[PDB]
Parts: sequence; structure tokens; C-alpha cells
Amino acid sequence: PQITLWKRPLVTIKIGGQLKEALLDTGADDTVIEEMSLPGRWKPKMIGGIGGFIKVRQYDQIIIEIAGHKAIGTVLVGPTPVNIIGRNLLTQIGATLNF
Amino acid sequence: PQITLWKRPLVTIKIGGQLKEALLDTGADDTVIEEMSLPGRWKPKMIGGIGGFIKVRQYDQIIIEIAGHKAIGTVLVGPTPVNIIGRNLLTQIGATLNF
Ligand SMILES: COc1ccc(S(=O)(=O)N(CC(C)C)C[C@@H](O)[C@H](Cc2cc(F)cc(F)c2)NC(=O)c2ccc(C)c(Nc3nccc(-c4cccnc4)n3)c2)cc1
Ligand SMILES: [Cl-]
Ligand SMILES: [Cl-]
Ligand SMILES: [Cl-]
Ligand SMILES: [Cl-]
Ligand code: NA
Repeated sequence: PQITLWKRPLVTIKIGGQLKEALLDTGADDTVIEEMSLPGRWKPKMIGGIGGFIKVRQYDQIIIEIAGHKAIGTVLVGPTPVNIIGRNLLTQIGATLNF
Repeated sequence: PQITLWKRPLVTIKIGGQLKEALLDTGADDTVIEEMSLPGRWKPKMIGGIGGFIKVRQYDQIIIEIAGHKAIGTVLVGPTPVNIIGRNLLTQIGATLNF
């Protein structure tokens, strides 16, 4: 698709069998999702946003579908205000910015 | 142009007679710039994201040039970690996300 930006670029994702809403976010290096259960071990990560820092749980090699496009990669889990799909997964789905 | 997302999508902007580097940010509703002076009226606002909220000054009807493309709109000024070009100005330069 070609997604214009008059509204938030929200898509459906599928992670852990479940559908969620998420924001396609070119300003995010990494993908950050609200609290949920994921398999395997996690590693610590601190990320900084507009208001300060939050600790998240880093899960690697997670299967995740974004707007119907299959990806496998890192997902950060923690107290984000909204689910955000960052560049690590935008690159897997072949997304670019165009003007 | 077509901008890939292997790295942060940074561009040069001109705002208030100054050159700055800023991130093209589809996850940002509004444009947020580090502390600077702008002409005209403003009003206070709180904006939120990862890590909580910051207080900003809202200036309306500000001209900007984003990677060579002019537009006009609201600019929020305050203690953002990164200068952000949000959707309110990305729409005006015709930016889309494509995959
Ligand atoms: C109404 O208008 C507005 C309201 C809110 C905003 S916003 O809050 O800016 N935001 C809203 C979304 C979160 C929904 C836009 C979003 O793209 C922001 C833009 C941003 C990037 C950044 F980068 C630092 C910042 F403030 C801000 N993304 C993240 O916060 C972001 C997204 C993902 C990650 C992983 C990180 N943090 C990060 N990334 C890599 C490394 C580190 C790091 C590593 C080691 C030490 N410290 C930091 N942190 C940050 C904008 C306009
Ligand atoms: Cl739109
Ligand atoms: Cl990844
Ligand atoms: Cl505006
Ligand atoms: Cl349009
Ligand atoms: Na004004």
C-alpha cells in the first residue's frame, strides 16, 4: 500500500496468535509492544522517549505479521503508551518514505 | 525522493531562520523542536510518549522548509530529545509510507 499521513498509520498486527493494533513509526528504531506473553528468554533494554526512559524486555526472533506481511525479529515489551512498529520491522516489510 | 529505513530518516530543515536536523516521524502527530525562539503568539501544551509527558509551547502558522519543501503549520517547542517532523507537516510535503 501507499499510506498517507492525514490520520495515524495504524495497522493490524498478529503476534502470539492474537490480533493487535499498532502504529507504523519511522521515528522508532525498534518495535515496542504493550505487556503480553512471549516465548523464550528475554534480555534487558532501556529506551528513551520524549518523556524519559522506560525499561523493557527484549525478545529476539519473534514471529510477527504486520498488515499481512510476515516478519521475524526483535520485539520490546513494556509500558509504551501505544504499540509501535519501528524500523527493525519496517525494513523487513520493505517500507520506505516517499515524497 | 525515496528514503529507506535502514537508518534514522534524518533531514535538514529550516525554521525560524535556523538550520536543524530532524527526524521524519510517522509516529508523531505533531512537529516538536528543541528550544528556540519563534515569532508570534503561543500557548502551553503537554505532550506524551514513551517515558511520560513534557511541556511545550505551541506556535501556530509557522513556515518551515523540510528537505527543500515548504509548508506551514503548528510547531511545538520544548525539551524534546530529538527534533521531530510529525504528520501535521509530513502531509503537506506529500510524504507517504510505501510497502
Ligand atoms: C502530539 O505530537 C507528538 C506526541 C508525541 C511524540 S513522541 O512521543 O515523540 N512519539 C509518539 C509515539 C511514542 C507514539 C513519536 C515517536 O516516533 C518517538 C520519536 C522519538 C524518538 C527518540 F529516539 C527520542 C524521542 F524523544 C522521541 N519514538 C520514540 O520515542 C522511541 C521509539 C522506540 C524506541 C526504542 C525509543 N528509544 C530508544 N531507541 C533506541 C535507543 C534508545 C536508547 C538506548 C540507550 C540509551 N538511551 C536510549 N532509545 C524511542 C511526538 C509528537
Ligand atoms: Cl491518511
Ligand atoms: Cl529485528
Ligand atoms: Cl498544523
Ligand atoms: Cl495526499
Ligand atoms: Na503564530
